Amino acid sequence: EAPNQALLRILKETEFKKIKVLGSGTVYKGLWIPGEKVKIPVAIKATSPKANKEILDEAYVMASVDNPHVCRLLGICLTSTVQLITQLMPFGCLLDYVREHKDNIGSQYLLNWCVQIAKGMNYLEDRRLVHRDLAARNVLVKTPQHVKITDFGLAKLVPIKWMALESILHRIYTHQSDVWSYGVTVWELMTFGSKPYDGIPASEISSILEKGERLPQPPICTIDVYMIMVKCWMIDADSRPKFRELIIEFSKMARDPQRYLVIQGDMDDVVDADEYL
Ligand SMILES: C=CC(=O)Nc1cc2c(Nc3ccc(F)c(Cl)c3)ncnc2cc1OCCCN1CCOCC1
Repeated sequence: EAPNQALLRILKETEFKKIKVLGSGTVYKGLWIPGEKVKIPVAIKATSPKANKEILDEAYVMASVDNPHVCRLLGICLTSTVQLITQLMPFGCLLDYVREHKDNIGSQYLLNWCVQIAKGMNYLEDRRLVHRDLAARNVLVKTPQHVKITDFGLAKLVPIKWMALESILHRIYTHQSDVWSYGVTVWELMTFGSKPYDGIPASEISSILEKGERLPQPPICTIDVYMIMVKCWMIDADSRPKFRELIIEFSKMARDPQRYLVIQGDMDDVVDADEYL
């Protein structure tokens, strides 16, 4: 019942200058220059009424969040096509980043990522927001020490292998069903990008989950870290941990990361979007 007094900035297409392509809708990269004497690295993500109705729903959610660990919208552009202008995350998504750098990611970085994602989801819970699509592919990286949650095409208030059981069976998505997807996300990071339930077809996922089976313990994980992941996968959603508790637990472990993760080897006027307020 709180008024979403967020702001939706409409941006002239002459304000930003595209440079290269990132993904193909198609995601682009460029610089947004607001008369402001400043350059901002951005990511600039045809007639289908539902394609616009969903794209603008994403822009609604991104514009209504503000947190160090949640990607925020800088604005939208209403030209021949609707564009979403967001903060440029130079290192891509965390899934690709954890796969390309398997042999240079240490326990401190892994546990720090778990804390930051739990902080991001804890903010979304403050905003009465259920993500419904938490995964390693949907967490972006601006620096190796700073990640944010993104991709709110599902967010409210199909990815079977990330959903809570109640979601797969009863279409029920709660803040606690995000905790389930969080545990799968941490599993992706602790396995350096392994596909969850690789092989097992999605037709049998809800059946093996009802049999009690979960994802195996990743090799680098002490039982302390894996216990937390297992707790995110209990059938009673209320027994699952809270994001505010996951922050506390993973932060305690980030104070001594080698005790809980056993890993072998432990332009001119440019401003960042996070300094443009
Ligand atoms: C199809 C792939 C793809 O889009 N990647 C990227 C997506 C980004 C993004 N997405 C987005 C999400 C939700 C939104 F609402 C909007 Cl508006 C945008 N936002 C910001 N920065 C991004 C940077 C990306 O790549 C970085 C280059 C690293 N690469 C090359 C070197 O190796 C490592 C990977």
